[PDB]
Amino acid sequence: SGKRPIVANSIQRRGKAKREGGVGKKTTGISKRRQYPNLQKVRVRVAGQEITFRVAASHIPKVYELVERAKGLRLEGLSPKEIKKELL
RNA sequence: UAGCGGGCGUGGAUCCCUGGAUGUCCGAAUGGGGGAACCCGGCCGGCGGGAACGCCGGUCACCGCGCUUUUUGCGCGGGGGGAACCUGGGGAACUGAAACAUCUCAGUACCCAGAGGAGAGGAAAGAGAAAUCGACUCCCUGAGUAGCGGCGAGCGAAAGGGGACCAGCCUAAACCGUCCGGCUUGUCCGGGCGGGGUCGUGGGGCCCUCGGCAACCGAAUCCCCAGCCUAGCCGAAGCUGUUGGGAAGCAGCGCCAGAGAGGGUGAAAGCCCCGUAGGCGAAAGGUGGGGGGAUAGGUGAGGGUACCCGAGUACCCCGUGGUUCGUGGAGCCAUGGGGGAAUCUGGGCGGACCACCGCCUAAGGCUAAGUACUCCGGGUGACCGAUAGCGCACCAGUACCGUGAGGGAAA
RNA sequence: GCCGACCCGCGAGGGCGGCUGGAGGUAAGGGAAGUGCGAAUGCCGGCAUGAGUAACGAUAAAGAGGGUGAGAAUCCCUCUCGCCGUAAGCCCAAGGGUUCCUACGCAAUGGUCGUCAGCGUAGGGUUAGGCGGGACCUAAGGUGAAGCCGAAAGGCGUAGCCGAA
RNA sequence: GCCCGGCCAGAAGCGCAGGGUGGGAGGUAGGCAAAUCCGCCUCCCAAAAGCUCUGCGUGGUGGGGAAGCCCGUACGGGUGACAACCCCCCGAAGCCAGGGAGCCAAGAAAAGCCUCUAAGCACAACCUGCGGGAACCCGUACCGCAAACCGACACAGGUGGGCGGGUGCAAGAGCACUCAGGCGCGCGGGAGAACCCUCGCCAAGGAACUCUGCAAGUUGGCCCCGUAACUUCGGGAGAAGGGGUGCUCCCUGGGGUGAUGAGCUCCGGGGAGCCGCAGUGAACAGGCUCUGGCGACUGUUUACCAAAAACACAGCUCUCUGCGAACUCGUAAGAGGAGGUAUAGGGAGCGACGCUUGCCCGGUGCCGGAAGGUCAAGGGGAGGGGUGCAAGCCCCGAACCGAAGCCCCGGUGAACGGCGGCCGUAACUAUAACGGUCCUAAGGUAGCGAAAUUCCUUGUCGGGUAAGUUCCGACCUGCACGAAAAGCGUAACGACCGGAGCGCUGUCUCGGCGAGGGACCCGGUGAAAUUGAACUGGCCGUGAAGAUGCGGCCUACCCGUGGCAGGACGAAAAGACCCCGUGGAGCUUUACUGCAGCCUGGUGUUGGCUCUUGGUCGCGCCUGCGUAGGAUAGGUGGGAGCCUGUGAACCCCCGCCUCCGGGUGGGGGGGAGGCGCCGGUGAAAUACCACCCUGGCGCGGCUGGGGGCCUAACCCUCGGAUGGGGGGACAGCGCUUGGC
RNA sequence: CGCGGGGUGGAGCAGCCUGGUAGCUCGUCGGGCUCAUAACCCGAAGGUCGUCGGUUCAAAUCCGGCCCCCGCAACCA
Ligand SMILES: [Mg+2]
Ligand SMILES: [Mg+2]
Ligand SMILES: [Mg+2]
Ligand SMILES: [Mg+2]
Ligand SMILES: [Mg+2]
Ligand SMILES: [Mg+2]
Ligand SMILES: [Mg+2]
Ligand SMILES: [Mg+2]
Ligand SMILES: [Mg+2]
Ligand SMILES: [Mg+2]
Ligand SMILES: [Mg+2]
Ligand SMILES: [Mg+2]
Ligand SMILES: [Mg+2]
Ligand SMILES: [Mg+2]
Ligand SMILES: [Mg+2]
Ligand SMILES: [Mg+2]
Ligand SMILES: [Mg+2]
Ligand SMILES: [Mg+2]
Ligand SMILES: [Mg+2]
Ligand SMILES: [Mg+2]
Ligand SMILES: [Mg+2]
Ligand SMILES: [Mg+2]
Ligand SMILES: [Mg+2]
Ligand SMILES: [Mg+2]
Ligand SMILES: [Mg+2]
Ligand SMILES: [Mg+2]
Ligand SMILES: [Mg+2]
Ligand SMILES: [Mg+2]
Ligand SMILES: [Mg+2]
Ligand SMILES: [Mg+2]
Ligand SMILES: [Mg+2]
Ligand SMILES: [Mg+2]
Ligand SMILES: [Mg+2]
Ligand SMILES: [Mg+2]
Ligand SMILES: [Mg+2]
Ligand SMILES: [Mg+2]
Ligand SMILES: [Mg+2]
Ligand SMILES: [Mg+2]
Ligand SMILES: [Mg+2]
Ligand SMILES: [Mg+2]
Ligand SMILES: [Mg+2]
Ligand SMILES: [Mg+2]
Ligand SMILES: [Mg+2]
Ligand SMILES: [Mg+2]
Ligand SMILES: [Mg+2]
Ligand SMILES: [Mg+2]
Ligand SMILES: [Mg+2]
Ligand SMILES: [Mg+2]
Ligand SMILES: [Mg+2]
Ligand SMILES: [Mg+2]
Ligand SMILES: [Mg+2]
Ligand SMILES: [Mg+2]
Ligand SMILES: [Mg+2]
Ligand SMILES: [Mg+2]
Ligand SMILES: [Mg+2]
Ligand SMILES: [Mg+2]
Ligand SMILES: [Mg+2]
Ligand SMILES: [Mg+2]
Ligand SMILES: [Mg+2]
Ligand SMILES: [Mg+2]
Ligand SMILES: [Mg+2]
Ligand SMILES: [Mg+2]
Ligand SMILES: [Mg+2]
Ligand SMILES: [Mg+2]
Ligand SMILES: [Mg+2]
Ligand SMILES: [Mg+2]
Ligand SMILES: [Mg+2]
Ligand SMILES: [Mg+2]
Ligand SMILES: [Mg+2]
Ligand SMILES: [Mg+2]
Ligand SMILES: [Mg+2]
Ligand SMILES: [Mg+2]
Ligand SMILES: [Mg+2]
Ligand SMILES: [Mg+2]
Ligand SMILES: [Mg+2]
Ligand SMILES: [Mg+2]
Ligand SMILES: [Mg+2]
Ligand SMILES: [Mg+2]
Ligand SMILES: [Mg+2]
Ligand SMILES: [Mg+2]
Ligand SMILES: [Mg+2]
Ligand SMILES: [Mg+2]
Ligand SMILES: [Mg+2]
Ligand SMILES: [Mg+2]
Ligand SMILES: [Mg+2]
Ligand SMILES: [Mg+2]
Ligand SMILES: [Mg+2]
Ligand SMILES: [Mg+2]
Ligand SMILES: [Mg+2]
Ligand SMILES: [Mg+2]
Ligand SMILES: [Mg+2]
Ligand SMILES: [Mg+2]
Ligand SMILES: [Mg+2]
Ligand SMILES: [Mg+2]
Ligand SMILES: [Mg+2]
Ligand SMILES: [Mg+2]
Ligand SMILES: [Mg+2]
Ligand SMILES: [Mg+2]
Ligand SMILES: [Mg+2]
Ligand SMILES: [Mg+2]
Ligand SMILES: [Mg+2]
Ligand SMILES: [Mg+2]
Ligand SMILES: [Mg+2]
Ligand SMILES: [Mg+2]
Ligand SMILES: [Mg+2]
Ligand SMILES: [Mg+2]
Ligand SMILES: [Mg+2]
Ligand SMILES: [Mg+2]
Ligand SMILES: [Mg+2]
Ligand SMILES: [Mg+2]
Ligand SMILES: [Mg+2]
Ligand SMILES: [Mg+2]
Ligand SMILES: [Mg+2]
Ligand SMILES: [Mg+2]
Ligand SMILES: [Mg+2]
Ligand SMILES: [Mg+2]
Ligand SMILES: [Mg+2]
Ligand SMILES: [Mg+2]
Ligand SMILES: [Mg+2]
Ligand SMILES: [Mg+2]
Ligand SMILES: [Mg+2]
Ligand SMILES: [Mg+2]
Ligand SMILES: [Mg+2]
Ligand SMILES: [Mg+2]
Ligand SMILES: [Mg+2]
Ligand SMILES: [Mg+2]
Ligand SMILES: [Mg+2]
Ligand SMILES: [Mg+2]
Ligand SMILES: [Mg+2]
Ligand SMILES: [Mg+2]
Ligand SMILES: [Mg+2]
Ligand SMILES: [Mg+2]
Ligand SMILES: [Mg+2]
Ligand SMILES: [Mg+2]
Ligand SMILES: [Mg+2]
Ligand SMILES: [Mg+2]
Ligand SMILES: [Mg+2]
Ligand SMILES: [Mg+2]
Ligand SMILES: [Mg+2]
Ligand SMILES: [Mg+2]
Ligand SMILES: [Mg+2]
Ligand SMILES: [Mg+2]
Ligand SMILES: [Mg+2]
Ligand SMILES: [Mg+2]
Ligand SMILES: [Mg+2]
Ligand SMILES: [Mg+2]
Ligand SMILES: [Mg+2]
Ligand SMILES: [Mg+2]
Ligand SMILES: [Mg+2]
Ligand SMILES: [Mg+2]
Ligand SMILES: [Mg+2]
Ligand SMILES: [Mg+2]
Ligand SMILES: [Mg+2]
Ligand SMILES: [Mg+2]
Ligand SMILES: [Mg+2]
Ligand SMILES: [Mg+2]
Ligand SMILES: [Mg+2]
Ligand SMILES: [Mg+2]
Ligand SMILES: [Mg+2]
Ligand SMILES: [Mg+2]
Ligand SMILES: [Mg+2]
Ligand SMILES: [Mg+2]
Ligand SMILES: [Mg+2]
Ligand SMILES: [Mg+2]
Ligand SMILES: [Mg+2]
Ligand SMILES: [Mg+2]
Ligand SMILES: [Mg+2]
Ligand SMILES: [Mg+2]
Ligand SMILES: [Mg+2]
Ligand SMILES: [Mg+2]
Ligand SMILES: [Mg+2]
Ligand SMILES: [Mg+2]
Ligand SMILES: [Mg+2]
Ligand SMILES: [Mg+2]
Ligand SMILES: [Mg+2]
Ligand SMILES: [Mg+2]
Ligand SMILES: [Mg+2]
Ligand SMILES: [Mg+2]
Ligand SMILES: [Mg+2]
Ligand SMILES: [Mg+2]
Ligand SMILES: [Mg+2]
Ligand SMILES: [Mg+2]
Ligand SMILES: [Mg+2]
Ligand SMILES: [Mg+2]
Ligand SMILES: [Mg+2]
Ligand SMILES: [Mg+2]
Ligand SMILES: [Mg+2]
Ligand SMILES: [Mg+2]
Ligand SMILES: [Mg+2]
Ligand SMILES: [Mg+2]
Ligand SMILES: [Mg+2]
Ligand SMILES: [Mg+2]
Ligand SMILES: [Mg+2]
Ligand SMILES: [Mg+2]
Ligand SMILES: [Mg+2]
Ligand SMILES: [Mg+2]
Ligand SMILES: [Mg+2]
Ligand SMILES: [Mg+2]
Ligand SMILES: [Mg+2]
Ligand SMILES: [Mg+2]
Ligand SMILES: [Mg+2]
Ligand SMILES: [Mg+2]
Ligand SMILES: [Mg+2]
Ligand SMILES: [Mg+2]
Ligand SMILES: [Mg+2]
Ligand SMILES: [Mg+2]
Ligand SMILES: [Mg+2]
Ligand SMILES: [Mg+2]
Ligand SMILES: [Mg+2]
Ligand SMILES: [Mg+2]
Ligand SMILES: [Mg+2]
Ligand SMILES: [Mg+2]
Ligand SMILES: [Mg+2]
Ligand SMILES: [Mg+2]
Ligand SMILES: [Mg+2]
Ligand SMILES: [Mg+2]
Ligand SMILES: [Mg+2]
Ligand SMILES: [Mg+2]
Ligand SMILES: [Mg+2]
Ligand SMILES: [Mg+2]
Ligand SMILES: [Mg+2]
Ligand SMILES: [Mg+2]
Ligand SMILES: [Mg+2]
Ligand SMILES: [Mg+2]
Ligand SMILES: [Mg+2]
Ligand SMILES: [Mg+2]
Ligand SMILES: [Mg+2]
Ligand SMILES: [Mg+2]
Ligand SMILES: [Mg+2]
Ligand SMILES: [Mg+2]
Ligand SMILES: [Mg+2]
Ligand SMILES: [Mg+2]
Ligand SMILES: [Mg+2]
Ligand SMILES: [Mg+2]
Ligand SMILES: [Mg+2]
Ligand SMILES: [Mg+2]
Ligand SMILES: [Mg+2]
Ligand SMILES: [Mg+2]
Ligand SMILES: [Mg+2]
Ligand SMILES: [Mg+2]
Ligand SMILES: [Mg+2]
Ligand SMILES: [Mg+2]
Ligand SMILES: [Mg+2]
Ligand SMILES: [Mg+2]
Ligand SMILES: [Mg+2]
Ligand SMILES: [Mg+2]
Ligand SMILES: [Mg+2]
Ligand SMILES: [Mg+2]
Ligand SMILES: [Mg+2]
Ligand SMILES: [Mg+2]
Ligand SMILES: [Mg+2]
Ligand SMILES: [Mg+2]
Ligand SMILES: [Mg+2]
Ligand SMILES: [Mg+2]
Ligand SMILES: [Mg+2]
Ligand SMILES: [Mg+2]
Ligand SMILES: [Mg+2]
Ligand SMILES: [Mg+2]
Ligand SMILES: [Mg+2]
Ligand SMILES: [Mg+2]
Ligand SMILES: [Mg+2]
Ligand SMILES: [Mg+2]
Ligand SMILES: [Mg+2]
Ligand SMILES: [Mg+2]
Ligand SMILES: [Mg+2]
Ligand SMILES: [Mg+2]
Ligand SMILES: [Mg+2]
Ligand SMILES: [Mg+2]
Ligand SMILES: [Mg+2]
Ligand SMILES: [Mg+2]
Ligand SMILES: [Mg+2]
Ligand SMILES: [Mg+2]
Ligand SMILES: [Mg+2]
Ligand SMILES: [Mg+2]
Ligand SMILES: [Mg+2]
Ligand SMILES: [Mg+2]
Ligand SMILES: [Mg+2]
Ligand SMILES: [Mg+2]
Ligand SMILES: [Mg+2]
Ligand SMILES: [Mg+2]
Ligand SMILES: [Mg+2]
Ligand SMILES: [Mg+2]
Ligand SMILES: [Mg+2]
């Protein structure tokens, strides 16, 4: 999948194989395929309870930056789901 | 739709239009189950002697959002369908290349998600050579041009010009006030609300000097009206003879015409009937900027300081998509992976790259009109006339065939 | 539309006359096309040939009297004969869906006939606290809060729920 | 005497027959303890009854109740009884039912039910009994082995469970006949031709038939006698070959029920007779033997032409896999493997069992190999280029460092596979144990052999027959056997294929007669493929080369009915063969190109500590052994003097390198020199100093490799975890690089 | 096409490093020992160390061009 602040989905874009020179010519052989986002689990505490974020490495910090603003946010009550949701 | 058998209507029925009422059961189907149209319940209330049974009324699915002191709840919303049109996510092959693999068919068929009477796009980090144009969309042209291409098959733009339409806006950030939480009291750390602000003649913030504004703009938001729509109404002018089963034909004389469209009437009718020309009409519902009113908004000039101007973004590299561009000298737009800034002496672009000269302000969002379609209503055809025309003129998506998806007549 | 021995044209056709038909037709001159059929094992429909031919669906088998009736080898009744009898009898389940019973009826259906029928028309008929099933239980399996996964559609799946010969 | 019938249900109670069950006391650390229940430990008692549950019988009482006759469409109503309603016997696979024994392949769940306690409650609630009351929804016709369901149809097909009587036969659900009940299959009537179907019989012969004894026939059940090779000792065996079987009377043995018996009933043994052609008098009802091949065997298969020698099989070997297993499906989550753990699981081959399974590792595969060679991105950056006045920006790019793979070095055959050619020789002839030579990775071993393999071929010899392209036995010039695509054998088994013999036969010589169902005639109903049109003959020619249709000649009144099948190049299917098309599809591989998959370097996720080592830049300090000349002078240059005060020529102890001669640098000290000399002289020359090369060491910056430790990401796991344990910066996953 | 390292006696090869060494092995000849044959031992003949130029006192050794061979990688309208 892709979920989280990352935004990033999984783009399907083809890889095309070539034999050649480039300074004599260059020919081909092509087909479809998909690239994935570097998703990664990210644990973090925030208030009570743990909480996790299947997110790309490219936005891992954004999570900790996101927890920073959460501390200043008056929040509580058992709700791991609602935590994450309220965490924007 | 006649028959048996009974009724109603000028105290104005049937009928037409508008609004309301009732609407078993299934179906997004929503109390639960389920082999759709069936079965079984919780809670509150009612009925039957009514505890046991049964019926009746109300209520109870799930998800999102905002509250709610949390709990339990309350409120707003969603769900499914739609002929084609629209956007997006995925996305073939036959075929063409007279084989075939790049390429083609094609981002087509189709699958999926979503939107609406439209959808999309849209206020330049644009175009590209004029120191020029000034959102977007659609038509003509430019143009089969530029160019792409096993430079094969074949594909194929844009600027500009002629037209349709015409509209422009809101934010984020600095900065000020407030509330809540935090510490190590600071124009402080975070969060919510309001004020402030919104741009390329670069703008804004904060300071100093002048109106300390009446004014002038003004809606895409409201409200009133015209108008139109969903029933209707008025509407000119001909008689005699004659043949005929039947006059509208034939013969004589006559009239109307803003009406001599058409249909019907036993045959061929301007004047027989319904109409036609031209006029009139709504208690009720829908529509309504075309006109009018109102509000929401919105606006000046210098000087100073260097506070702010959208980040894993720009930018570079790797792998790709889009474009006329098939790796090509390959920019530009987009982005899966890696490295990774600055805030206007800042950044992007004008086809590698560098200098010069110019253009434009990315990383937030909204916007009517011109455009597409035809389930539905009307009008018209050098359109068919029952083997035609929709598959169906008719009791047809039926009969019948198939486990099913599905096929599908005749009349 | 049917007919002609007639007229005109080289011909494709045109015209005339007679009969049928019963409500439309469209000169000269021009315009536009779904415009001419004998063959496509063409398409649809009708009708022929084979032909009064093959066949009438198990070689378990018939006969007679009486009755009904427009009509009887075929319907009813009686007697005689034959056939099945781990069935060719009897009772459940599934599937079928009024074929059940009563009366009336023979156009069609019945491979002949038909007065008969599983056929036509009308009327009636299916009664449960104890049978079966549900207001009980679970199986495979299905579904599926929670959870996990997937471009979308969706896949996996705990509790629960559904599911019986 | 014949014929008809001589029962059904039933609460309590009673009785017969079974099912289930230990009782009491104490202790308790388990049943995610809450328990007085369960479990576990201990003691005592009876060890059986008691208790509980079911079946069967009985049981107040209720129900039913035949033949025959009269009336009768149907259908029953009476008669018809006041009906009788009892005894014995056989006896289930069903009941008592969770009965019993043995066996291995080890045989659902949940609720009801009972018990225990929690919350809670105890004015409740729960249990037993009694009274009064309450008890909804759906199905319910009819068909249902078939005319009502599935097959387009009143279709000779298909469709799961139960009852399914009597008699006879070894027994039975078999076969024959028959109850109850049901039916005579929805066209008939005649005829008694050919021909076809189904059936019976046949003189003499008896496989001569034929590809083949195809088919048919022979035999059949039960009892007794009797029975070979071979064998894995189970078999072969129903071997083979024979005898008996009916009825009658007499004598007689055993079991069951009852009572030890009468009767009933089951199983027999002995003797004497009787009749027929024939006694399991009809119907179920093996013909037999020898000998090869193949496959061990039961089993499986091409629904609709193949049932086999094919598949499978128990078993043998190879190989993968240490568990989050390998492998399989899935994009993933996951699932299978397996709730299994190397005596397990996956893949492959061979295919009971017996005796065996030889040589070749050169190529191919797979396995091992810290060297080396080649190699991608990436690192590096000598050097080069574009542009600008410039600081810069941009680009190209060598050396060197980079993984799998490939090369290379080995191993490996129950891994793919392979397992020779020529010439000569033994006082007959023939042959060749022996030899020569060429090539190979190695040259086919055992055993088998004109074979399910043998082309020549009907090889040759023997056997069998009168006669044998087949069959068996044997030779071996094996076109073209051969050892787990196993080799050679093997008892038993086979709707397997080959050869023979006995018995018996219409297979035949060789046909005949008879029966029924059709064909034929009459009445009723009434198709089909096919069809250019037809007024459709023979011969000999002719013609696209095979004429009813052309020519010549011959022949032939018109129309049919039953038959035959030579022609109409008959009907059917736009040839399945062949070719063609720059057709199609399935399959193969060291065809091409790709994709999945897997391997792999870099990098993100990715962190802490420490040791070691390399590249490179910089700074410091060092090593450098040819003449003469005075040196045994790393390269070069200035340079007369100058340097030793940053204190001279120069004396003892330590570190390091080594060409063993010495260089050089650390701890205390001496005292003013060192070298130079055009002389001398070498390519160029000696003070000191400076830069520089060859390699080394120390310090620092950028940067790469390797080892160990750690934990906190990440993965696994643990009766909740904010956590403990395990792995661990690996793995997994994103992007990218090469390879298979 | 670029990159990498080779040529030395009759044959194979060290020495190249970093300058003062041409060696080894078999082969050929003589001799020693021997049934024979090798083994062993002694001695010996034989190389501008590819070519032409270059630095050097002195190289095959360091340098430049080139001849030829071997190998590496790439391309092939
Ligand atoms: Mg993903
Ligand atoms: Mg991203
Ligand atoms: Mg994309
Ligand atoms: Mg690629
Ligand atoms: Mg290619
Ligand atoms: Mg993490
Ligand atoms: Mg964690
Ligand atoms: Mg990061
Ligand atoms: Mg990053
Ligand atoms: Mg970030
Ligand atoms: Mg809470
Ligand atoms: Mg909330
Ligand atoms: Mg009416
Ligand atoms: Mg009145
Ligand atoms: Mg009225
Ligand atoms: Mg109502
Ligand atoms: Mg609701
Ligand atoms: Mg239902
Ligand atoms: Mg009452
Ligand atoms: Mg009540
Ligand atoms: Mg109700
Ligand atoms: Mg949701
Ligand atoms: Mg609010
Ligand atoms: Mg609350
Ligand atoms: Mg709370
Ligand atoms: Mg609402
Ligand atoms: Mg519609
Ligand atoms: Mg084309
Ligand atoms: Mg073509
Ligand atoms: Mg082709
Ligand atoms: Mg395209
Ligand atoms: Mg598109
Ligand atoms: Mg959606
Ligand atoms: Mg919508
Ligand atoms: Mg709208
Ligand atoms: Mg658009
Ligand atoms: Mg210019
Ligand atoms: Mg312009
Ligand atoms: Mg502008
Ligand atoms: Mg546009
Ligand atoms: Mg348009
Ligand atoms: Mg236009
Ligand atoms: Mg060209
Ligand atoms: Mg071409
Ligand atoms: Mg327009
Ligand atoms: Mg217009
Ligand atoms: Mg607080
Ligand atoms: Mg803050
Ligand atoms: Mg406006
Ligand atoms: Mg109206
Ligand atoms: Mg008027
Ligand atoms: Mg008058
Ligand atoms: Mg008139
Ligand atoms: Mg007239
Ligand atoms: Mg007229
Ligand atoms: Mg007219
Ligand atoms: Mg008219
Ligand atoms: Mg008007
Ligand atoms: Mg009106
Ligand atoms: Mg009103
Ligand atoms: Mg309306
Ligand atoms: Mg309207
Ligand atoms: Mg107005
Ligand atoms: Mg105002
Ligand atoms: Mg930032
Ligand atoms: Mg920022
Ligand atoms: Mg971003
Ligand atoms: Mg790359
Ligand atoms: Mg190209
Ligand atoms: Mg392209
Ligand atoms: Mg090009
Ligand atoms: Mg550029
Ligand atoms: Mg990116
Ligand atoms: Mg900057
Ligand atoms: Mg850009
Ligand atoms: Mg530009
Ligand atoms: Mg470039
Ligand atoms: Mg621009
Ligand atoms: Mg933003
Ligand atoms: Mg019609
Ligand atoms: Mg239609
Ligand atoms: Mg049609
Ligand atoms: Mg219609
Ligand atoms: Mg209807
Ligand atoms: Mg209709
Ligand atoms: Mg049709
Ligand atoms: Mg005439
Ligand atoms: Mg005439
Ligand atoms: Mg003419
Ligand atoms: Mg006309
Ligand atoms: Mg014309
Ligand atoms: Mg046409
Ligand atoms: Mg034709
Ligand atoms: Mg028709
Ligand atoms: Mg018709
Ligand atoms: Mg006809
Ligand atoms: Mg006929
Ligand atoms: Mg006849
Ligand atoms: Mg018939
Ligand atoms: Mg028939
Ligand atoms: Mg009579
Ligand atoms: Mg009559
Ligand atoms: Mg009959
Ligand atoms: Mg049976
Ligand atoms: Mg039925
Ligand atoms: Mg039915
Ligand atoms: Mg009839
Ligand atoms: Mg009839
Ligand atoms: Mg009929
Ligand atoms: Mg029939
Ligand atoms: Mg009759
Ligand atoms: Mg009658
Ligand atoms: Mg009735
Ligand atoms: Mg049942
Ligand atoms: Mg109830
Ligand atoms: Mg996608
Ligand atoms: Mg799961
Ligand atoms: Mg799960
Ligand atoms: Mg009797
Ligand atoms: Mg214990
Ligand atoms: Mg417990
Ligand atoms: Mg305890
Ligand atoms: Mg107790
Ligand atoms: Mg005791
Ligand atoms: Mg007792
Ligand atoms: Mg007792
Ligand atoms: Mg009981
Ligand atoms: Mg009786
Ligand atoms: Mg009587
Ligand atoms: Mg009578
Ligand atoms: Mg009676
Ligand atoms: Mg009596
Ligand atoms: Mg007695
Ligand atoms: Mg038994
Ligand atoms: Mg039992
Ligand atoms: Mg038991
Ligand atoms: Mg068990
Ligand atoms: Mg108990
Ligand atoms: Mg209490
Ligand atoms: Mg009841
Ligand atoms: Mg109920
Ligand atoms: Mg129901
Ligand atoms: Mg019933
Ligand atoms: Mg049957
Ligand atoms: Mg059957
Ligand atoms: Mg039936
Ligand atoms: Mg039926
Ligand atoms: Mg029948
Ligand atoms: Mg059949
Ligand atoms: Mg069936
Ligand atoms: Mg069944
Ligand atoms: Mg009986
Ligand atoms: Mg028997
Ligand atoms: Mg028997
Ligand atoms: Mg017996
Ligand atoms: Mg018997
Ligand atoms: Mg039968
Ligand atoms: Mg007759
Ligand atoms: Mg006869
Ligand atoms: Mg006869
Ligand atoms: Mg027979
Ligand atoms: Mg006989
Ligand atoms: Mg004989
Ligand atoms: Mg023969
Ligand atoms: Mg045969
Ligand atoms: Mg034969
Ligand atoms: Mg025989
Ligand atoms: Mg014997
Ligand atoms: Mg013997
Ligand atoms: Mg034994
Ligand atoms: Mg035997
Ligand atoms: Mg004997
Ligand atoms: Mg007898
Ligand atoms: Mg005895
Ligand atoms: Mg017997
Ligand atoms: Mg017999
Ligand atoms: Mg037998
Ligand atoms: Mg037999
Ligand atoms: Mg015999
Ligand atoms: Mg014998
Ligand atoms: Mg054989
Ligand atoms: Mg065997
Ligand atoms: Mg076997
Ligand atoms: Mg067996
Ligand atoms: Mg068997
Ligand atoms: Mg088949
Ligand atoms: Mg056959
Ligand atoms: Mg068989
Ligand atoms: Mg076989
Ligand atoms: Mg098979
Ligand atoms: Mg074995
Ligand atoms: Mg393996
Ligand atoms: Mg593991
Ligand atoms: Mg584990
Ligand atoms: Mg398991
Ligand atoms: Mg196992
Ligand atoms: Mg051997
Ligand atoms: Mg050997
Ligand atoms: Mg090998
Ligand atoms: Mg080897
Ligand atoms: Mg292999
Ligand atoms: Mg190496
Ligand atoms: Mg350089
Ligand atoms: Mg240069
Ligand atoms: Mg730059
Ligand atoms: Mg590496
Ligand atoms: Mg190689
Ligand atoms: Mg093997
Ligand atoms: Mg080989
Ligand atoms: Mg053999
Ligand atoms: Mg032989
Ligand atoms: Mg032979
Ligand atoms: Mg064989
Ligand atoms: Mg054979
Ligand atoms: Mg052979
Ligand atoms: Mg030959
Ligand atoms: Mg041959
Ligand atoms: Mg032969
Ligand atoms: Mg032969
Ligand atoms: Mg012979
Ligand atoms: Mg002989
Ligand atoms: Mg031999
Ligand atoms: Mg020979
Ligand atoms: Mg052979
Ligand atoms: Mg052999
Ligand atoms: Mg045996
Ligand atoms: Mg067999
Ligand atoms: Mg004999
Ligand atoms: Mg004869
Ligand atoms: Mg006979
Ligand atoms: Mg006859
Ligand atoms: Mg002749
Ligand atoms: Mg001719
Ligand atoms: Mg001929
Ligand atoms: Mg002629
Ligand atoms: Mg003739
Ligand atoms: Mg005749
Ligand atoms: Mg013939
Ligand atoms: Mg052939
Ligand atoms: Mg052809
Ligand atoms: Mg052709
Ligand atoms: Mg070709
Ligand atoms: Mg061609
Ligand atoms: Mg083709
Ligand atoms: Mg290959
Ligand atoms: Mg290969
Ligand atoms: Mg592919
Ligand atoms: Mg180092
Ligand atoms: Mg010298
Ligand atoms: Mg010297
Ligand atoms: Mg000298
Ligand atoms: Mg010396
Ligand atoms: Mg020295
Ligand atoms: Mg020196
Ligand atoms: Mg001294
Ligand atoms: Mg010391
Ligand atoms: Mg010394
Ligand atoms: Mg010293
Ligand atoms: Mg000292
Ligand atoms: Mg002293
Ligand atoms: Mg001293
Ligand atoms: Mg000199
Ligand atoms: Mg000096
Ligand atoms: Mg100096
Ligand atoms: Mg130098
Ligand atoms: Mg350092
Ligand atoms: Mg655990
Ligand atoms: Mg925590
Ligand atoms: Mg992951
Ligand atoms: Mg391989
Ligand atoms: Mg390989
Ligand atoms: Mg090149
Ligand atoms: Mg070249
Ligand atoms: Mg070259
Ligand atoms: Mg190299
Ligand atoms: Mg020599
Ligand atoms: Mg020798
Ligand atoms: Mg020389
Ligand atoms: Mg020399
Ligand atoms: Mg020379
Ligand atoms: Mg190389
Ligand atoms: Mg090249
Ligand atoms: Mg080449």
